[PDB]
Amino acid sequence: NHNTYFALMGNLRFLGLYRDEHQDFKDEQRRLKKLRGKGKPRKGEGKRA
Amino acid sequence: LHVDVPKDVTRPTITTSDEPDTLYKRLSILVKAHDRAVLDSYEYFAVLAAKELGISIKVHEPPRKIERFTLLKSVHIFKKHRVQYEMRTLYRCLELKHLTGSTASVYLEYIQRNLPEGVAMEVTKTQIQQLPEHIKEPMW
Amino acid sequence: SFFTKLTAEELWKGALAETGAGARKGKKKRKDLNRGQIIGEGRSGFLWPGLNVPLIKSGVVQNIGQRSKEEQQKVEATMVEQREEWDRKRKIKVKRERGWSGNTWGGVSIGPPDPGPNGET
Amino acid sequence: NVQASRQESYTEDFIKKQIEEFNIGKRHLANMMGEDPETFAEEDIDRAIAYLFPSGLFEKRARPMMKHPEHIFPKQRATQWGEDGRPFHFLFYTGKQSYYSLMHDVYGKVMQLEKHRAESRDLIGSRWLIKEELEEMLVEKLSDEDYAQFIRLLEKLLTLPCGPAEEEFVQRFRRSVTIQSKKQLIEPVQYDEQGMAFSTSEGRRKSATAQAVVYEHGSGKIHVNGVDYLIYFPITQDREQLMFPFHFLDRLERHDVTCTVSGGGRSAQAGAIRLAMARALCSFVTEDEVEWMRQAGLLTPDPRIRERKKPGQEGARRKFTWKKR
Amino acid sequence: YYVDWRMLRDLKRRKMAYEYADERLRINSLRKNTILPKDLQEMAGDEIAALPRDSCPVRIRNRCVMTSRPRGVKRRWRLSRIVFRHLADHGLLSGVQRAIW
Amino acid sequence: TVNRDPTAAPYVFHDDPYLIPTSALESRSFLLAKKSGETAAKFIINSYPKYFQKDIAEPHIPCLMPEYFEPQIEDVSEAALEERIRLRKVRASVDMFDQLLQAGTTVSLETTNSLLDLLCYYGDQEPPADYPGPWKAQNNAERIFALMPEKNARSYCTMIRGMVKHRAYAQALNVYTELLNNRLSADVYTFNALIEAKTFILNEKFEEKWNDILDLLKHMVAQKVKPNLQTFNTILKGLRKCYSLGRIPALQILREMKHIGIEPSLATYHHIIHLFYPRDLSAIKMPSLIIYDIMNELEGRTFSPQDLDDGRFFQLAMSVCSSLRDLELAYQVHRLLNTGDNRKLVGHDPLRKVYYSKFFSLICSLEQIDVTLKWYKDLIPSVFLPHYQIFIGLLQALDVANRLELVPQIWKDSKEYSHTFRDALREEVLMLMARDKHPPELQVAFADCAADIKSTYEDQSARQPAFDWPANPLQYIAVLFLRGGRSQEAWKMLELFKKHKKIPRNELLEEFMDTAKASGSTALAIEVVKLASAFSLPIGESLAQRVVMDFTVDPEQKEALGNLTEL
Amino acid sequence: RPMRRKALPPRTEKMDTDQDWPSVYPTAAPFKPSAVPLPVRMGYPVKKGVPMAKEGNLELLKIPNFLHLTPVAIKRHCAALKDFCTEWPAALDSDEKCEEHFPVEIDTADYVSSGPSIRNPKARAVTLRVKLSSLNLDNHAKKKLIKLVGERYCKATDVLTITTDRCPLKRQNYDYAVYLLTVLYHESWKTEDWENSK
Amino acid sequence: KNRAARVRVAKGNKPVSYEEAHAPHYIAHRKGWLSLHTGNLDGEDHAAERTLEDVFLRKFMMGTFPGCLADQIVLKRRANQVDICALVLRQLPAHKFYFLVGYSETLLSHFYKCPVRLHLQTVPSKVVYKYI
RNA sequence: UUGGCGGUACUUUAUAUCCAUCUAGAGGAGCCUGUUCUAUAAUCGAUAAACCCCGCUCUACCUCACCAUCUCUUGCUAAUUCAGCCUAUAUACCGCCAUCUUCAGCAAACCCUAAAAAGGUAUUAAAGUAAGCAAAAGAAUCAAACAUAAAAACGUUAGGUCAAGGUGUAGCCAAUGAAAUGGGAAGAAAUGGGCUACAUUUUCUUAUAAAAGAACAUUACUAUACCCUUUAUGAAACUAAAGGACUAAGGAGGAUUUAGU
Ligand SMILES: [K+]
Ligand SMILES: [Mg+2]
Ligand SMILES: [Mg+2]
Ligand SMILES: [Mg+2]
Ligand SMILES: [Mg+2]
Ligand SMILES: [Mg+2]
Ligand SMILES: [Mg+2]
Ligand SMILES: [Mg+2]
Ligand SMILES: [Mg+2]
Ligand SMILES: [Mg+2]
Ligand SMILES: [Mg+2]
Ligand SMILES: [Mg+2]
Ligand SMILES: [Mg+2]
Ligand SMILES: [Mg+2]
Ligand SMILES: [Mg+2]
Repeated sequence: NHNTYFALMGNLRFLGLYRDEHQDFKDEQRRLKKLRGKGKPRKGEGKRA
Repeated sequence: LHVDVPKDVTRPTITTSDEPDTLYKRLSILVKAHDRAVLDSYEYFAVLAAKELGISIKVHEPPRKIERFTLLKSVHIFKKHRVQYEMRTLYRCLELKHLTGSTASVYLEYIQRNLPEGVAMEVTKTQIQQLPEHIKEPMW
Repeated sequence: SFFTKLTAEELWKGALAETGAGARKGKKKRKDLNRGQIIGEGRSGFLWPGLNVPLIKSGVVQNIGQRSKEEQQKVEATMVEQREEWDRKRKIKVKRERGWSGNTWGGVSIGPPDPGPNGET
Repeated sequence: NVQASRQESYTEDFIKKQIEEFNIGKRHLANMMGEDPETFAEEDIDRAIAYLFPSGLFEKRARPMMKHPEHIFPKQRATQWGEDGRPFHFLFYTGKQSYYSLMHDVYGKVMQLEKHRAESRDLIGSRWLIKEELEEMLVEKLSDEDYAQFIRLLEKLLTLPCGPAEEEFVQRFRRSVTIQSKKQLIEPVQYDEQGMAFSTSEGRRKSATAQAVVYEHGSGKIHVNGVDYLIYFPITQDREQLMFPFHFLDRLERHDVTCTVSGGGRSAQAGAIRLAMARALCSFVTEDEVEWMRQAGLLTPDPRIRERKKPGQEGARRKFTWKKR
Repeated sequence: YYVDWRMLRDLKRRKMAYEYADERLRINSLRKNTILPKDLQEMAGDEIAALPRDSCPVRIRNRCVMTSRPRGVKRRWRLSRIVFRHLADHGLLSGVQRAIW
Repeated sequence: TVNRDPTAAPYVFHDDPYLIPTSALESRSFLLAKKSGETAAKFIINSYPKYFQKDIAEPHIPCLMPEYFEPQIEDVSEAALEERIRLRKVRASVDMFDQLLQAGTTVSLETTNSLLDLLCYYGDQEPPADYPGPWKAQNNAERIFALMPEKNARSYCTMIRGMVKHRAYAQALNVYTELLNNRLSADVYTFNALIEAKTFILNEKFEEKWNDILDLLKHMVAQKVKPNLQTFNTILKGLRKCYSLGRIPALQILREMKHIGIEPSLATYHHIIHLFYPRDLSAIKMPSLIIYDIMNELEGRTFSPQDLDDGRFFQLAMSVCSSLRDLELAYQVHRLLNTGDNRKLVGHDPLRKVYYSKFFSLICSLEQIDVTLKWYKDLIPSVFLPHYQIFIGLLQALDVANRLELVPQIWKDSKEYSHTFRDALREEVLMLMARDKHPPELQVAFADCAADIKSTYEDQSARQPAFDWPANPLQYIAVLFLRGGRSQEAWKMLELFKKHKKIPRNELLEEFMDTAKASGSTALAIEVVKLASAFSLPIGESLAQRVVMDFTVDPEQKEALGNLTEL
Repeated sequence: RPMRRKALPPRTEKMDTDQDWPSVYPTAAPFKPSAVPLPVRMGYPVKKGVPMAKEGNLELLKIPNFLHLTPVAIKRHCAALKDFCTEWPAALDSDEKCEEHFPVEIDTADYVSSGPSIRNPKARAVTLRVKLSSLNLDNHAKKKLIKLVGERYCKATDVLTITTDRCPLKRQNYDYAVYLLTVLYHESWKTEDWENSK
Repeated sequence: KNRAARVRVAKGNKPVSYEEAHAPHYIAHRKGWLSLHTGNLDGEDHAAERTLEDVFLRKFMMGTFPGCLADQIVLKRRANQVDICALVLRQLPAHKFYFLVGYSETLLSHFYKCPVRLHLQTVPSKVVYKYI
């Protein structure tokens, strides 16, 4: 059950009882990307109207 | 403990029933493992335990089995280059004889509870009983 | 999926691309993301006795708890300050004196020689 | 720019503590296995360690060991000087104090023999110790030129008149040459209920295995798997292969053979029987004959067996076609 | 989250074939014989066709449980050759060694 | 077959040197962080149950499944109320019971009693739990009791017990009067609460109070209700207040316990001991001998948990042995603890360490040193990690046996139990070692011990700038260095008397001078004079004259020595 | 300022050489270098190096040790376990003697593996083996019994083998094999009119 | 060239452990197996399920003890019991380890429905087999 | 003054090795299959040695990534202006490999020189020394050897793989994402590999590779094509197997080339 593992481990990361090196890595690439102005657009407001 | 020792250790209650006991003519214990040395130590532990309980035991080594399969070494193309893997199974058979049902349960419990990690057992009990009362007398 | 996730050591090795065909024959900088993380600290702000808070406080055996939304936002901002401060420390450097010119090695002190065989400093 | 740690040098104080810990280890291992500490030996230790820490690793250097420190550690890594720093041996600064201390003794012996002044083959079937063995005696690394020079000096000692002291000395550097007896191991001669003499031997050719039972007295009746040999072996070449052992020793029609061959094909089963008959027939022939059989190929097992197929090629040696370029 | 959308579709195919197993067994039995009238057999041939296509058990594909690779999988472990080799080459599979002979 | 490992910590603690509890605080803290981690897991399991629902275990394991405590029956029916009562929710069940009454739907008397049981037992308060109480005159329990149309014996009985549990003694007795007027019959449990009530209430006259409690017993026979063990245990626990007058009554109870057929438990003796061996006993001249008779009666018997004060017995029995200073009795008590599985009733964390502390302290005082050291290796650390006073008792025993050669070893043991920086212990170790002279080998060994105890003071001083070297340790450490081939170190320690401004003692000063004469170093002899001048000790002048005769003083030394003599 | 905890000395130092070792390792546990008073070394050694020491040795931890099972423990254990065992009847001193009084052989198999589930499909199968000589069979019955059973009968050994695995449980398959024997025996004695046409 | 599980040569300054030093072909020769179960023995079932549990149990232990693992863990299954043997650095306070053991044991016992025990051997620092 | 460079020869050393020698093949026919081309509304990658039954130990639906049509817009997860992407770059990489290659080298710490651009050997010895990685040894093929596997460093080919998975940078977010249905066609074409046949050392039958009785050139040998029946799996035969007839070509293959001690 891939949903149980991903959901359970995600919840544990938010409770401070598990550390996901991969997620922390991705969280910082998003933070840096948003500062550079390359972040995800909002839904319905994409480049094409 | 040098001076501090239990006085009257409590022992489990073993109550003799009125039901007759099973009679195993033979009891074959086939242990399997990837490691021969573990089988040697387990064989030593099991043969010593049998001799200490009065059980008659004999041991032989069934021929080992090796299962091999081939895989593709590269992630993409390069068909001719392969990697091969194998799993080795080794066997030690403990053939016990003339066991009552009480002796076979206590012995099997003791040796099964001490079965090392990576070892699988295959007990093959052979019970002997009288003929069915109906079969004893032909009835038309 | 939880099973496609790799460790930090493997993630930085790929991203940095130090060992590669281009690198050897002809900038990304590594960072440690566990530097400021204290075991038992999560975004939800739960408080775990014996892990991230005192197990006993004023003689009272603590129980599980969670920080309020205001308190957690402070803790989040404080860590952000420490990270920025740590980054500022990384930027800060002690400049050494130049020699006969600013881009030349002549005249530059490189310290004393190393100790000798029997602790001869 | 060095992080690799220095090769460890062992002080005499260090090895001394390693021998006290080992001696306390033996008393504990003896107490565990319920044996007497006084008589507990190196053999008992190795057996106990194998039971208590079963390892099935194929390489035995990688298995658990509780050996005496003298074994696991190199014999002589001890300090070669004292507290004051003065070396212990007058040849220390040569760098090979043990090699040159030995070459000093043998050169002084040679001089006394030459100044002071029969067959020299006091020892036969012996060889000079190999460099690896010499290095073990000295406990120091030697070069090929150092070994070659050492032997020449020892040879010169033998050439000269040698008292019993010299002969004992050169003996230390002579190792008995291994004695591999290329002589067949004759089987016993059992007796049947009828009282007739018979010998048995096994044989293996390819995957076939045979167990022959030659009888000392017979009319030449060979029965394979309870069948006759003309019926069992309808091919002439298989029967000729059974004829080779007896025909060679001119013993046709003088023995009664009972064979049991399982496995392999027709030719592999005849070959397996031939060896089984040749090995059983040894008990009823003279030693000079047994040597004639051994030298005619009748007593050697054939080691040729099918080679495995290799991945990425059509066969054991056959390769896939090299696509036309 | 499953590995990809292809593994998700297969997972649904596996859960709908389990639901309709008894039904497809009982109905298909009426067709795999010569003892019942051909009129009934032709009609049972249509009841089975009307069931949803994802109930059909021949639309299940064995994919690596960790990478969702459709081919190259070993059925005893449910892993692809690439994933199996990574666990095996690191001593993480109990009893699997390289084959030297 | 197996016995306790004397060189290992209790099995709960992790078998690793880094993770073994050094002190008693780390023992409890390690068993409070483990329980906290278990509670953190049970919180997650019970809060995200969808992730812990796949069951792959055959046979099925019920105790490894997520728990559900919130009612899942939505409809408002007597059945739904029964669920809440089963789940033990107090406020929710009251709401649905009132709602059932509002509709008027029938509610079974048995179901109405299960509601009162929950409310009476928890006293109208939600059950205690952990996640992220007197009886109230106006409460749901009493209100629901009145609303009940039909009452039965159980209903009244439940109220009497809940009231007594939540300290409503006066009301509970009134409720019982109603039960008698209705002609209903109470059960054993209700009679036990009533006896517990009369005792807790303070009656002016004991004779009246005792005759009252007996009247409850007399009504227990009129109603054909037979007493249980708890009934007698409750009466004896009440009697512990009147030590003087409860002795004859207490014995009569135990005789009646056997005649009825109730078997006295460990708790029953725990109460007689309290009543016969008062802790605050002024009359220690002629103590009672009952403890000897009790232990003879219980010799070899095995006991099981049958009351809530069984654990208390062993800790109380060992204490009584220390008061009487009878070590033979302590062996009987410990011998009883070892029969069967009596070890399980020693007590909890507070009473487990008191029993063994009292036992081991008694051993060292009244036992041969050889036997005392056998007990020491067995009990410590496996049974209990002792507090520092235990080591002071052990060191004193070694001194009384003239076996001070072992004092260095006891010091090494103490460091593992977090006594490395204990001032009282360090002062005792050095004191005994340096109290008298010893052969050269023993003095050298003591000197090494003195050096180790010095490092503790030195390392401690490094941490704390406001550090004080106590005067007596300085004297003991300096003397030991002189006596044990460490004279050079002792001369350096002479300067520490001035750094910390500690007054050197007359004995120590003259000892330094004696060593100087053997060495023949006038310089070292004058160094002692310098320190004597600093503190203006009168003997310093005499010591300076002694140096003049002991050694030949050079003219330069004469001027230097004369200056110090003037100073 | 921060204080790093200091590990205690290993408890092997306090262990006497005449200790009660069974108490040290009562049950199966992993190798603990701090509890095993042995200078054991394991690991392929580097050139001019000795095998690695026990402390921090993953190879020793990977071994299924038998420290809990020592000749002293095994003998002390079996002494307690003797009360459980029952005595085999002395009269049945031979295999032939057993066949006389107990002709029926019932084979049952157990399987022990590692995992969360104790279930194995192969444990249901049962096998009954009886010799026709042991059964009271007339000349007619024995011929009828041998024809009905087909290949279950072995002429060389004269043993009838009934293998029953169709039922889910072992108690059902066992009761079925006994049932199959009863019907075959009783049917063999019955004589049908069509049998006269053989 | 083969790149599988080979810690390649640096310049003599890389500290590799015993397990890392040995390439795959030394398995069953110089180094053993990190997991020992009966699921790959001949005529045994549930290899796929035992292997999946191992993959998870290794990722769980790394995250639960982040930076505190000196070497790979060893998993030992006997009957339905699971035993995790991990070499852990002495970085965290002692009481914190008692928390993570109680937590990681209870959590994995309610997740796989087996009795799970954690065995921790504390090292002062990573043990270096050789410098490569 | 070092290095490079040769289309350099001679002399050794070995190589199923250039040639020579040996055996069975390929190149011709029929088929199976990969590729290119042509071509389709209709994937992608590999594509000198080191691609071409290659990723696939495998495509009727599914697989699937492609094409057409219709449909969904917080759209797997506890949370997230987020989910998702087989979208571009293998010339950003990890991972896992090919190639030289079972070739013999790569890298670091010291010491020495009337200065070092570099070098550092002499054995009856003249400045080199002492540790690593590879080779070797050891282990595996359950005696022993041999053999076979395995092993084979640093580099070379920006070699292969963003489509195993992960991932840097850039791009899509009512669409480059998700889902359903139906399709993804063929060849007077070239080419790689395999299969079968061309027969008499053969064909058919019984046995069994023993022996025996028949057949033996126009269809005798000879179709794993097409076509026609039946059975197997499936929901679906478009697939596979077994018979049936039908039978065409093929008569041992030009230069040239592959493997084997
Ligand atoms: K690459
Ligand atoms: Mg400038
Ligand atoms: Mg071939
Ligand atoms: Mg399929
Ligand atoms: Mg398709
Ligand atoms: Mg489709
Ligand atoms: Mg797409
Ligand atoms: Mg590339
Ligand atoms: Mg490309
Ligand atoms: Mg070998
Ligand atoms: Mg090699
Ligand atoms: Mg490229
Ligand atoms: Mg799309
Ligand atoms: Mg033939
Ligand atoms: Mg069909």
